Amino acid sequence: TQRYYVERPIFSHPVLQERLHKKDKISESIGDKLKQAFTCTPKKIRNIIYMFLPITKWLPAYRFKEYVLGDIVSGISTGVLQLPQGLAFAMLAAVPPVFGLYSSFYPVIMYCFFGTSRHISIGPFAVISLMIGGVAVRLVPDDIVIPGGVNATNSTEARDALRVKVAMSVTLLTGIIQFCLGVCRFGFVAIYLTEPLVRGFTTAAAVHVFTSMLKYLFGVKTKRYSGIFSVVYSTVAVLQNVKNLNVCSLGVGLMVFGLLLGGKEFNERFKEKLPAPIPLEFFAVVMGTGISAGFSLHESYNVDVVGTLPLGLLPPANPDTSLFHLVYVDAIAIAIVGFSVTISMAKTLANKHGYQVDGNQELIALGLCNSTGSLFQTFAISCSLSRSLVQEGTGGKTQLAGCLASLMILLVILATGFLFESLPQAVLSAIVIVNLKGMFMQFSDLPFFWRTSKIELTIWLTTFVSSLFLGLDYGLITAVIIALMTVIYRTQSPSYIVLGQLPDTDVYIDIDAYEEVKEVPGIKIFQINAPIYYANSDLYSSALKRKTGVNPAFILGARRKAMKKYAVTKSTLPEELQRFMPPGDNVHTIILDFTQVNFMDSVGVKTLAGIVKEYGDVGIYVYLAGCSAQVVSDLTQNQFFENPALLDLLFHSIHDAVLGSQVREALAEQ
Amino acid sequence: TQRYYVERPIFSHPVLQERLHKKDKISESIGDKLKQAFTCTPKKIRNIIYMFLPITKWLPAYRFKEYVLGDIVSGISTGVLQLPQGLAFAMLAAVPPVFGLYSSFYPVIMYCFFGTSRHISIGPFAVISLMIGGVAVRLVPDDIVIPGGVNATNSTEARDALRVKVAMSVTLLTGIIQFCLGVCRFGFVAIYLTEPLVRGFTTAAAVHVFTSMLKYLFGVKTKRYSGIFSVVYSTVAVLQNVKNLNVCSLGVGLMVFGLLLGGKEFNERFKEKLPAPIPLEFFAVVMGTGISAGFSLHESYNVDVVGTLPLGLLPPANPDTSLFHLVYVDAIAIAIVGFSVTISMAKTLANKHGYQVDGNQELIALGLCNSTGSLFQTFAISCSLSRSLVQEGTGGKTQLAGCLASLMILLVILATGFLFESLPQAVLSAIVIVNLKGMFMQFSDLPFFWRTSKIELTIWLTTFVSSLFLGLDYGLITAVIIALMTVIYRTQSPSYIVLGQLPDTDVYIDIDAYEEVKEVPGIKIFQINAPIYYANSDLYSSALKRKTGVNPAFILGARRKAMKKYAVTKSTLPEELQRFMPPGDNVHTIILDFTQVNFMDSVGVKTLAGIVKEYGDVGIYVYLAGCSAQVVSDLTQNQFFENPALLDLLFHSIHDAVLGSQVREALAEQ
Repeated sequence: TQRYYVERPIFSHPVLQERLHKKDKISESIGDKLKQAFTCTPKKIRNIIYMFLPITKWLPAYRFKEYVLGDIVSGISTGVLQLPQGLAFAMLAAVPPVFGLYSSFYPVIMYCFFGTSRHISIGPFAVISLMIGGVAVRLVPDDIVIPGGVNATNSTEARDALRVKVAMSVTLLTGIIQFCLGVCRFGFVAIYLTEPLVRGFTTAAAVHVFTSMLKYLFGVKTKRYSGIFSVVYSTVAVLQNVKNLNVCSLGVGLMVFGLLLGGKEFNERFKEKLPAPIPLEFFAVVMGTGISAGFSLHESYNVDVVGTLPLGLLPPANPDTSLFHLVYVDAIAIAIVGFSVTISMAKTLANKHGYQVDGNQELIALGLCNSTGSLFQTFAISCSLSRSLVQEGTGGKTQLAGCLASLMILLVILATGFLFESLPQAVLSAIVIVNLKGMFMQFSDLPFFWRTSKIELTIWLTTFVSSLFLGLDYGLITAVIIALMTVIYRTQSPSYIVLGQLPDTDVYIDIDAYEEVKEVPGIKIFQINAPIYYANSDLYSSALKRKTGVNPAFILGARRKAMKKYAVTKSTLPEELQRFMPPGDNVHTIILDFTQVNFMDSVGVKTLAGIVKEYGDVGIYVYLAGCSAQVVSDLTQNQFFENPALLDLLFHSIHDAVLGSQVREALAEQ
Repeated sequence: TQRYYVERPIFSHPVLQERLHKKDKISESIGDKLKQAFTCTPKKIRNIIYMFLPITKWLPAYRFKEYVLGDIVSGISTGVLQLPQGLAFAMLAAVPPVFGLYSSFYPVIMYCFFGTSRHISIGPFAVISLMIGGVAVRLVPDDIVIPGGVNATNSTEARDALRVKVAMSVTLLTGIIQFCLGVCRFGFVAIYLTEPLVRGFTTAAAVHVFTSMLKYLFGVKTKRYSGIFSVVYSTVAVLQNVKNLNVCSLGVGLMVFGLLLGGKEFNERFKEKLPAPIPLEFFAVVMGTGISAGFSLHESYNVDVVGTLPLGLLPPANPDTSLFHLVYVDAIAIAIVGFSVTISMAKTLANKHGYQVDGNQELIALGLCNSTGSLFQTFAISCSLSRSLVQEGTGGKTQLAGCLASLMILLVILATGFLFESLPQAVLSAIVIVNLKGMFMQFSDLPFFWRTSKIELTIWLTTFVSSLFLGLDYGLITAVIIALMTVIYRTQSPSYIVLGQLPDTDVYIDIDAYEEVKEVPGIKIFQINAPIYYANSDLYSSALKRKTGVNPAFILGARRKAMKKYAVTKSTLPEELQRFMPPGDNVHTIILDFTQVNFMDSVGVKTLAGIVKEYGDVGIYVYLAGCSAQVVSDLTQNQFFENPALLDLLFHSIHDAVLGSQVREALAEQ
């Protein structure tokens, strides 16, 4: 009445096809399509190095009057937020702290300068140290006693040294293989991640690390389990030794943790420009050590010591590798887990603002930095989330924060060792607990997922359980596999609607949706909100017949019953208008859309041909409207268009198909 | 001019929404939605047993005058086509022939009577015996010598007995677990198969079995390899021992195989009602044994013997099972491979004619029959393709053919043992070779696949290589995994077209397709032939901007350049009509369809919201036409419709979106 005036003559598909003429646009030199490129232009090398290292060009774009102060306080904050954290990681992997310091210093350096993300923090995940601890336990148990001359229970040195050697070697190989699979531009490829996966993974990891660090909170090193229910056995040991252990140390650790929680409460009471997350952990540790020295704790009550730092010189080196023909199992397991860490970190540093970075070269730089750091006495470093938020909030121009963190790393490691020699383990315990309660608290998201959907919550809980109760690597691989297969499941269970012609209109919408809709008699309309593949063809045909009610098999069954009762594209009706037919319907033509369908396969083509030919054999038309050019080619390239009329029975528009069908029906009236 | 008269006032989405009213159709008793069912109707139990065993009802539907003769000659043929085949399988698994006979008799019986496929043959695949041989080698090598009292190299008895015990136990457990995973109605589930997978699998299996049976053609049992390149090592041994071996036996075997091939040629010269595939293998073996007895072959030249059958009584039994806490590896491997065999056989006996059978109960019956046969001294039986074609060609009423095959199995096993005692191995060699050359010959399909597509041929060759050169179970699992992930790849790389308004029409087709097409200025049209998921969002946005040319990031870049040069749903243009703007385009609105899109995800919703909001911030309209009800709900159920105008900016029709956009543009003219 207002618009939508079409009034167009019938143009199904092939009238359009004949209406227009083809293009060619054929490019030459199919082989040397790019050999003509690859010039010696200085701009070419210029962009090559900038996409490799544009530190040459972040120089002038840095003002000072505010950027300097912002980046420096950011560096102070990130250093204080990595040092106890990095040391806790080195302890969770059961490594002498010197290697934690090497890691926190040098790999951070060459990767921060070899890093394209503008705001990006640096700091390993504890899950790293988890890999080390678990695989070391699986390979080096805690009862390894090869006589060396100690003549007592003094194997804590050689065993730790060999474990650390294995760890550095495998971190080397993992950085290397990371490079190896990143060079193929797979930064463009590795995207196969979802937020429920990462969320459930992180939560399960949090529970695991909580359970683990409980032990170092206690002080009684019972045993370190690995594998199926490893955390469960750890808890069992905790419960068995919950009694008659170092109890005063436990009590003081928990009370000081509660006190720092209360301080955090007071800080969170008002958080503004002036309120900042102070390094109160320094106050806690210094007060604890002052009381211990004033009240004889380690020397009398034998309270815990984390590390030991003398005053001297520690030159670096470069050790060798291990027997890969046997350590390949751990090599590959840690390779894929390192991949997972890298891609997770990339995704969480991914597009957040207008600034854009790359993925493949990010990977390359990260893997090379891992390998080199391992050459220089280091495990695999990472980034984090809290430090990242800190740096982005204050200043992330290139890497000033990480530079500052590294320089304070050097400050502590180089000269100051006697004050920074001892440490209670409960210190790092409470530190990581406070660092992680934020991601811990994800209870109010549960009904949010529930009301959100079912498949997504399924994936989230599945990755959670398979990463927590199940092991580590097999668990995460199975989580990924399920994440993949649920896509197929979603494509396998679509939602069907039987369209009905809109009242006094031309649009076709589902009949049983709003109840104020008509439908054209003699015609059945089907729709799919799903593409077609091999795994979804036959259940398709079945469900289609069922929800359409019509069944050509059952049509023939009714025909058989009628025949007992009185006892080439299309076909006709053998019935001579008697009472034997069930007067249920009068349908003459069949309607199906594909405007939603993506593609088919050989199975899809075959089943389509079978169903359409048998329906024509029934004597009922089938009009498969909704093809334009692409699916048209997809079908035609299949070996089934023998140029039938079917080759013409293509409808670019459902409405056009409707109109043509009813027009030819009126034509049949003679 | 003829039809397609619409002339309808503007109805985007929500005018339609308000136009109609909802339905309820709420069913009661969400818990006991079926407890009201489950009656004691005799018809209910009647259909239950018929869907379990309708042999009660194939009785009257069987005439005799022609059906009897057809089914009897079919049974004769299937028995002669299983007996040498079944015995060859028992030998390939390295089993005493008695168990091959038990298998060919009794499991065939209870499964043929417990089988819903009307025309269905019975006969194990050789791949079965391949599983047995390979896993036995991996577990029981050929050098197992535990002293029992033989005081010589006479371990061929105890070792074979233990291997056969392991084989029967694992066939038992596999039938059991088959039952276990079939009871969950997973016959409705296991469809995840494609013809390229099965084709490449079958071809690789054919090559493997060819290489294997070459050894028994030679006679010199060098060694039986297992695993990576196991066939390769087998070939290496063949080449090393190609010399100075039993050469006269080899020569006579090959010449008689050539002679039977020539007989097959003469038979294939004319094949009609009278020409039938005669059991000429009987002639070959009887002439060979007559010459051997007349010319002293086994007794002087030591020609090969396959079996040994005395004259006596062999009562059956029921042995026990194995230590699963250790044999679980083989248990599971053979469980999944048995699954694969079952589902392949079901698919090849699947819908071929109007008759319909079930899948889950088929599985259940098959697994139970496997378990019971193993309880009665038997491996896992199967069906085949040549015997199936024979039975369907002549007669398959229920199972008369398999019954006949079993009764001749009993005939030979029970009384006739002295004549049917010895056998040359080359007999079964040539038998299986002739049985299998048909599927061997698949060379002319190669360019057929090539011209067909690339992904499908990729899958076919991949399953071929991973099943032939690679091992068996890991190879097939990886083949399935790739088959799955290539679906994601196809969904990841769709084909984009920039639609252009049809000349003097209302339809919108790609601009650079036919070159006789116009396009509306000030408007950009995008289309996707793909649904939306997490793994395909950002590469989407990138490719869309690129192939549209437009880039809001680069739009802002041009804005920055212009600003240097002169140095809330939608937005406006800050430009004051100066020369700084690049006069490349004049686009004001953005067009995208979703009539093809299936679904999105949280990632998809988020990226859509981001892109549309930033485009509005640019000052350029975006109209995402093509939503009806379903995707409408999919979006609305997401937590992003804060009831913006966007909640109304939904277009059920692309043409309607076009018309509304141009109308409001003319409205802007004031």
